[PDB]
Amino acid sequence: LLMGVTKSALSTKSWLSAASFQNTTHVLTEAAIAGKKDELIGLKENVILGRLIPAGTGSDFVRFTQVVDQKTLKAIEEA
Amino acid sequence: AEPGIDKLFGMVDSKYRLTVVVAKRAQQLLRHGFKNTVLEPEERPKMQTLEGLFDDPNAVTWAMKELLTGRLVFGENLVPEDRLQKEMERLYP
Amino acid sequence: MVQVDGGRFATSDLNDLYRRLINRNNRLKKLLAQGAPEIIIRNEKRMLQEAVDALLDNGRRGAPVTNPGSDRPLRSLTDILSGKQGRFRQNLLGKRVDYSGRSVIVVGPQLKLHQCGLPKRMALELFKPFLLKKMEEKGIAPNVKAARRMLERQRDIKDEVWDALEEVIHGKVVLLNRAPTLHRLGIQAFQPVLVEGQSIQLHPLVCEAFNADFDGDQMAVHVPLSSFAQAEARIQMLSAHNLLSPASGEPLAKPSRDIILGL
Amino acid sequence: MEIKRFGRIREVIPLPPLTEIQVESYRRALQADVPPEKRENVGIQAAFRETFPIEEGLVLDFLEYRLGEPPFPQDECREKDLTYQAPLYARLQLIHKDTGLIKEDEVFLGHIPLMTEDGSFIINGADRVIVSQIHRSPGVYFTPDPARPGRYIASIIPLPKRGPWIDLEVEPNGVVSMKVNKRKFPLVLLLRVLGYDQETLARELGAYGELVQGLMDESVFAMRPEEALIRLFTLLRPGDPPKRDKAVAYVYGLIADPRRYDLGEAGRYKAEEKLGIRLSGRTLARFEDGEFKDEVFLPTLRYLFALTAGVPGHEVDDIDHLGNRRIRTVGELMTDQFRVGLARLARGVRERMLMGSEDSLTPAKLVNSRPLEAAIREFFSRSQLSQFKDETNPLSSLRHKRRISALGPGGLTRERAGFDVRDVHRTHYGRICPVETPEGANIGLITSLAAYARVDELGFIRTPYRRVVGGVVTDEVVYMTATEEDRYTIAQANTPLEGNRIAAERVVARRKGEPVIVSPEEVEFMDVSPKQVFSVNTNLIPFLEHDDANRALMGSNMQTQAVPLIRAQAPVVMTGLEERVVRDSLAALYAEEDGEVAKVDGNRIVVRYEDGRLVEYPLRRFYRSNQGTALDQRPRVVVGQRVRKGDLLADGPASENGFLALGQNVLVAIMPFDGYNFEDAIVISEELLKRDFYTSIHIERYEIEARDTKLGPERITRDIPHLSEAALRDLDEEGVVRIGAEVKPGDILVGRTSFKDVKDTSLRVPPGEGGIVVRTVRLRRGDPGVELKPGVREVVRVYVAQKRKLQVGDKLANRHGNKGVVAKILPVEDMPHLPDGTPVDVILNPLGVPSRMNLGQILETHLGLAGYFLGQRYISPIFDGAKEPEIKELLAQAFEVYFGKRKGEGFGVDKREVEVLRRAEKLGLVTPGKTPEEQLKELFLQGKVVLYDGRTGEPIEGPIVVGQMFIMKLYHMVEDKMHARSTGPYSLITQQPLGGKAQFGGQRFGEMEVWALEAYGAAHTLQEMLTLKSDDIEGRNAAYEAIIKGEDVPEPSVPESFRVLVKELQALALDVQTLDEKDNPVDIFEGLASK
Amino acid sequence: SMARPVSIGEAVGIVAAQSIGEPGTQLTMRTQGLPRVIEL
Amino acid sequence: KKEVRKVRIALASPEKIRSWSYGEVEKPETINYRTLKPERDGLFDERIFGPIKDYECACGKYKRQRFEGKVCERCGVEVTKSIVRRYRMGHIELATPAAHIWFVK
Amino acid sequence: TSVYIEDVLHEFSTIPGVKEDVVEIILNLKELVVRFLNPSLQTVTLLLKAEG
Amino acid sequence: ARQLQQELGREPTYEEIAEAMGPGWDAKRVEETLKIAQEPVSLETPIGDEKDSFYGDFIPDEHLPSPVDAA
Amino acid sequence: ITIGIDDAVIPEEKKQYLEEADRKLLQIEQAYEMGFLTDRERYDQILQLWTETTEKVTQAVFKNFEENYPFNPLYVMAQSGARGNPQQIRQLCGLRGLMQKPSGETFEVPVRSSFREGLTVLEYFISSHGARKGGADTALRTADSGYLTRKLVDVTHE
DNA sequence: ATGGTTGGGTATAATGGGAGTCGTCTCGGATGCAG
DNA sequence: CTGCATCCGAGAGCTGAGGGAACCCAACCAT
Ligand SMILES: [Mg+2]
Ligand SMILES: [Zn+2]
Repeated sequence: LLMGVTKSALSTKSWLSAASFQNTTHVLTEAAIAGKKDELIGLKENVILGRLIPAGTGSDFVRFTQVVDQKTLKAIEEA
Repeated sequence: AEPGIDKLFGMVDSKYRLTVVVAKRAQQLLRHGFKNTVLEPEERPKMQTLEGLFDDPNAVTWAMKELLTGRLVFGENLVPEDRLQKEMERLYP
Repeated sequence: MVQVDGGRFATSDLNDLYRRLINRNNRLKKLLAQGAPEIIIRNEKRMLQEAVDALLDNGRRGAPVTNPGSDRPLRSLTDILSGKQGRFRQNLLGKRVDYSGRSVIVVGPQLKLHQCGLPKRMALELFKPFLLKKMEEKGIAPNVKAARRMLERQRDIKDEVWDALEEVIHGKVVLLNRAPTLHRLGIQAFQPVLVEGQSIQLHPLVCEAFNADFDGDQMAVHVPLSSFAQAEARIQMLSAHNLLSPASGEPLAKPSRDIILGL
Repeated sequence: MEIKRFGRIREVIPLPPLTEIQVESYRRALQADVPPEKRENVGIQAAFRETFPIEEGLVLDFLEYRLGEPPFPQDECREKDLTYQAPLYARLQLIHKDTGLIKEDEVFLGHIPLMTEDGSFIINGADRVIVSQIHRSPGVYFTPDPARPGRYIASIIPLPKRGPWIDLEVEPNGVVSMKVNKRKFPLVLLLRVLGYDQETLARELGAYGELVQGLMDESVFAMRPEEALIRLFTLLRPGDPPKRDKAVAYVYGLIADPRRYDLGEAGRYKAEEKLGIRLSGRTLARFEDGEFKDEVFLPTLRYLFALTAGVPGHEVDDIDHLGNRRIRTVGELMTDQFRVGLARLARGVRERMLMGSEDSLTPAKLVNSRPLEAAIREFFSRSQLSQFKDETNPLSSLRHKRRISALGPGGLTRERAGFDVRDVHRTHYGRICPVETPEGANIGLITSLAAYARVDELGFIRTPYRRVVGGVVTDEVVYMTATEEDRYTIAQANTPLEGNRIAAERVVARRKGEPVIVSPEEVEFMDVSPKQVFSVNTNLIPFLEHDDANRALMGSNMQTQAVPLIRAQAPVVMTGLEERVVRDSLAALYAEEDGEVAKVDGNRIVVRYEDGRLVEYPLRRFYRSNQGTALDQRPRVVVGQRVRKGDLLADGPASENGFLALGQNVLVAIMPFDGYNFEDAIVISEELLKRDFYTSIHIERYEIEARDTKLGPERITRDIPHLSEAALRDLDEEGVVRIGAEVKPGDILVGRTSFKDVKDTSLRVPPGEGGIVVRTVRLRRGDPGVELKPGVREVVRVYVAQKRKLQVGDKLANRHGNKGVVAKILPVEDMPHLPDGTPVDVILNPLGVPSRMNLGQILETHLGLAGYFLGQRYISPIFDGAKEPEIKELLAQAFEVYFGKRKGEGFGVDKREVEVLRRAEKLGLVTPGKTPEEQLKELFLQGKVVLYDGRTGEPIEGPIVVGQMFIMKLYHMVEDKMHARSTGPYSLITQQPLGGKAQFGGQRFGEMEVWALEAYGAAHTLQEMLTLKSDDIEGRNAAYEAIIKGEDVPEPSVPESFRVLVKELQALALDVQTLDEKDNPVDIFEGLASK
Repeated sequence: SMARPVSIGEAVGIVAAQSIGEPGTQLTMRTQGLPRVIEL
Repeated sequence: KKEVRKVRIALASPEKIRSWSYGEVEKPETINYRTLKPERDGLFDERIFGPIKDYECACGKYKRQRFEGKVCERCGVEVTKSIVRRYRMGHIELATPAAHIWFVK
Repeated sequence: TSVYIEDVLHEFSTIPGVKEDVVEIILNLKELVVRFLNPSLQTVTLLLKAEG
Repeated sequence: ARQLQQELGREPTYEEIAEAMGPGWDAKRVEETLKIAQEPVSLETPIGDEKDSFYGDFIPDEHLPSPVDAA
Repeated sequence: ITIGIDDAVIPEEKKQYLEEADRKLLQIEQAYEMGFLTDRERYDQILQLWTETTEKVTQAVFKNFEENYPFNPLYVMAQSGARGNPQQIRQLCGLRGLMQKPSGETFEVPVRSSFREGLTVLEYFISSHGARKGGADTALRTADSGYLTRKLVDVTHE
């Protein structure tokens, strides 16, 4: 199928972004009827929730990196 | 531009990983009052005021300098966090 | 329902909608308890339904409910939720922030590419807690409260406080932003150099990126607080680190206007 | 300094009074000075004669009205925040048809605001202006069908809120249909109602083809008129019981009732002219002897059929034509609001007549005047067309008074405007200035009246033309509308004349706006002057013909923002209109009659007229305008001086010897300078600051209130606890700063204590403000004429003055649209200087010229150089003024002076000048083989001089354009904009920082910015900004504590705005629940909302 | 912006949308112009 | 404190609404015109929504902390942080059912 | 460098019996050229008293 | 008040209304009575030409402690 | 670097180019009075001739600048790319050219004056149409582009 | 002990209201027509 | 039972700064 940008955006899985976009009453009533769960995949939902967006330094690929010097690493190795 | 930014960007596969490493190293330096630094006393970042040269209070510059020096090891799943912090406190109170 | 500074009262339309609903509900209960004929009960139920509709979505079926003496429709909960002025677009995707300022921009030809000229008063107001802590380190004030009272009045500020401020901002960067922000380059990080006067000094080579001129344009200044924010600003948002356009890959910070003429 | 003037066009008539559009309209609406027996039927008189008699029985009849004198003068109203108004009394008589007794009583109806001499109003102590509104004229129009070609739609339009629009259209089927109140139905029913037989319609519309065949319907025609009324009622109002009298009343009110439908004088005139028929009243039909009589429907149908059938002599209407658009001025809007209020008063009268005891009743008890006063207050306080008057300078007020707006109540909407409503129509020529208009979202919707235009009694803009007879231009001037203008060929004003005979074989002319070339015989009318094409603001730009329209627009708009200066000068190059502009603004003072001056003072002028009467004029001194600028009048006369009629007595703001003086004449050089004039920036010399150039006076008002509180009344007093004497030095014993004390941010102006046993609640100077306290005003309860709000005992106001000099960050502008911010102030020794040692004052970047195409500034600079060396000023009217040869001759004389001066002292040509002459010889600017003096003269005649660099002493490698330029400081000053905040007040609901400098607010980080933060990948910066800096209360408290304690800020939490969102979504009966990874509920409210 | 392979974690959707939208204001004039882009 | 990972939205039953509410609003009164204090059973009553002042009941019997969870016998107001006035809801019991317009229009 | 005038409280006032306001008086006085005949002299106060 | 205004031809003062009411009425009680007859205003009253500024957007919180006070 | 009025050199060829046009005009009128051309063809021919004249004037202006005054400020600004485009230079020196009515159709008479010579009232008034139309176009375009940018950001944000 | 508050009563006859809007475009259901 | 084909109603249209209409009558509860 092919749909314009507005209709493609309004058909997303996340009810938070769709509700904050346009046609708020329709999105909200459909989501409430369906009992939809928002998994917080995109950026707007995380911004609305005041969380760390899954991009840049907030990406799971990089945000768990640790840093340590050689002296402490050697001490842990002896331990 | 920050000195040696090109090398720092080439030292990592992703720039956000470099940013995370720099921020975490800066936090570690700030928490212990710059007593855990790996820089020699003549590589120390200086700042010039009327009274004289003192230590640079900005920890991010310290982190960039140490990352440039290459004496820091960084990666994923190196050491448990609790043990890491305890050992950090052991070497540098 | 709050008392304004002038002693008058200010209230939300939701209170009036709830009052109408409560009045109709109470009248319906009284009429039901009296065994009224079915025409009155039907009218009462219709009015209660209309009141509930007005509370939930005023101005959807029929003429919107208005306050007497005015033509302004009352704003229901949905009106609060939706629209350009609604909760989502006005308070969730965008907020007003602390540690920020705004001023007119002036050409900064003597600045380096990574530097911006910041007025002394703006820097003193923006970095006030850092300045208080650093003055505590020195002997300027015995405690933070004394530092705050001293910095409170303009004529109570001395010379060494300016040096303390200069030491505070050493190595740190601020974010400059010009509205409208059409691309990511509309926000950029700069090292502040303290200047006199009331105008922010901007490097000539970033004017094309900001789409800024000097016929009255104003720009806003923000201060990243934590170590993570400062690292992000210095490594990923430094002006000298953003030289090529993200859209085409061609240089975006380049000589323009007088520079080409001279060369 | 001598003034020399160019130009050949002679103006037969002078400019009309520039504020007449307001004054004449209001005077005609009020008719205050016309005796009641001779009052016409316009204005509020017409409203009175229309609403009355209030027929019920009893009949209340209007006899006459009068207006009393204002209770307080204008200045007293200004100080006490009162409205300058006059009481209105109407004398009425109540008669009883059954009895006969007449009770006559003059009833007070309320107050009507009075317009001052300059054309403004004083509403609640504030100066306000009513802006005229342009809208669609009432009448009958015919437009092409957009959907289907070859068919046309007829429209009948009344005045706004005076009836429904009625549409007529021939349906594809072939029958005609009328749409009213969005209800399509066949028109043949209404035609049958009005009493039309088949024979009449067939004879009247038969010739036009098959339309008349499709119009007849025997089912409808067979029905009698009354039955047709019932059928029409059931079609228009389905369900409503079809009573005979009720249907009569409904149909009468729809199209025949004078109190609901009213085609104005404009609509009547337009209908009569378009349809070639005669109206009896202002309605479409008449109800006489239980029968409807037609007035407009049959002519309209005839015109529609003729137009659809292609009969010659019938044309469609252009809805943007200025003959179909009209102007509602202040008087008409006020009269309409008065009519609404009078209708409400009529309702109240009728109700009281019904309910009141008929035995003991008088006109006074029946009439309640509250609705009329309420309507007038609403119109004069909340109407979008009533605007806070702009008085930055006299030109600002003059411009504002001539503004025409398409927006407002009943007007257009800014978001739904296309292109037809914003373009300059051909008929705008001489009626609306095509240049002056706002640049933002209001472009094309707000405009200005042309200089020579006059709005007639019907609302159509008229422009003047000279009558030409037999190729001879006469002195007769005819004011014509656009419709009349379309029928003639009008010659251009710049056509050559010898005596008064057109001395040109080919004449440029306009035919219905189309340019054409015609012989002198065919010309019927001639333009009066080029000045009539543009507005007053555009007429103040010299060399306007050398400027692109966009930059002329910018200059015209930006001349309004000029700030008055304490040393203002008139421009070196003027257009010759500054004296009329100053005179018509009522800013300066002129002698009423021939006389002699007796006393001169800084606040008073006493003149002895030849009548022997002494007349004293007080002078307004250091009075705060609405925009904070200081407007004062300074005497320009000496004791014993003889003054003729119209001679200047005192200079107004931004005026010098009766000439408009908005800025200063400064020496400018057009050259780049070290990047300090990069991208429109401007470099100025410190010599401007040394001699107090561009120094302005500004006044700020600070207001405080002492009211009643439950814990005790507020009180202004000197004794406030826990403040040292150093902050109470300047306060007097009454708690108010003494006059003349200097105040800085944080200083106390008015002391106040509130029951907390009391606490400090004084008013202090906000950050970034201050100056010298110049005035204090105290208004207490009980004072005559004082009307405070209930509960407030008294009010204290403080007026504080500032002397603002030019500084970096201030805005400067010329009259040609070149605007710039001061970027650098250099010492005098660093400025480029002439070989005689005179330094320049301003350096302008040449890169602003080639792409903006405003060449008028270059010609102004050349003429300014000539005037600087010749010591004179020049008048150069627009489109007929200084040309290149005249300026070259003037520059030749200026060079002769400039060089003979040097040569007399015994000096030759400098070596640096020789090098520059060699370089220019290589550049091809001078001819090789001439003496150095000849080359220098050639360069000077090209407007260029040898210039030296102040830092090195070496000359600039090429000759540089240098001359005098007129530059004005703009109201956008950086002092009023600079603002910063760390922490402050927060909003009630969202708990987010407030906005605005006054509230000590923070800057808004909008969606565009957040998107940029996301595009950089700066997740942590965004998270800090969205919680720790806006609405995470615990987060921001902990962040401030950690920063002041030296640690790093903690991790953020859920913002309060999301909690508000959850609470508001649950209130709509929607269960929003936050869950963790294991699908278990997570309580984000910390157990504060769980029972 | 760096003439090198893109880093993992870059929010390319926002960058793409901004990049497309930027020229449209003022750069694109007005079947043809901005209406064509909107229709597409 | 577990991290928030998903947000669910669903219809609310009358039982859910009654469990949300701390009490039924029976009167249309907002505040008293003399004392500027909330009226009993009104739209601002402190017994339903919480105290205006932190750790202080309406009648002043308790004005100190440590009384968390205690409801004053005279006034019926719990002693807790005043911020609970921005979280706690009330409810109105309709005599007859009414349709939610969102699902109708 | 300094001016004091009788019965005037600030620069933005007028003097009875005087055509010019105080601002213009300052502007005129700023054009005064004074020669000190003594090298050691550092400051002087000139006094003016006049009646119309 | 309206009857007094109609007969006298201008807005009456509080003392005249109090005198016209009779015994037990002074100007002070009349001011208080007019004071207590006031009705709250809407927080969403449009300010300025554009439909974006409301009255309630200019109302600060004076109850909750500021970050400086908490620290 | 400086800007004077004499720096906007008007080429001599322009005069000839105008006279030639005034020649063809007459021919065209003859071809319309004898039935060989209709209104539409004559209108198109006038537009074509004036367009070609404008292009030729542009070429002559720039050839003159390059051959006689290689260091002219306007020429240097245009050639270096610092500021200005050839159309603006042509309007400055040669002639403005054809103008559009508010209905969108061209006028029959062109603007034969440059900005250096000074315009008459009639040419200024006709050019006001294009100026106003461009301003209103900008005013609507900025809002429409903002709306498009918001929609694109919202559809691609994930 | 005191004012301010709360509910109840008034008897010729009195019997379907009243305000009103117009220069926008685009998208998706809804209804009625030919095949 | 398809397919067209209007026909009507619903919902949007840049940011930011700044915008200012009765009287009486008698019982009853809080404090
Ligand atoms: Mg700008
Ligand atoms: Zn209690």
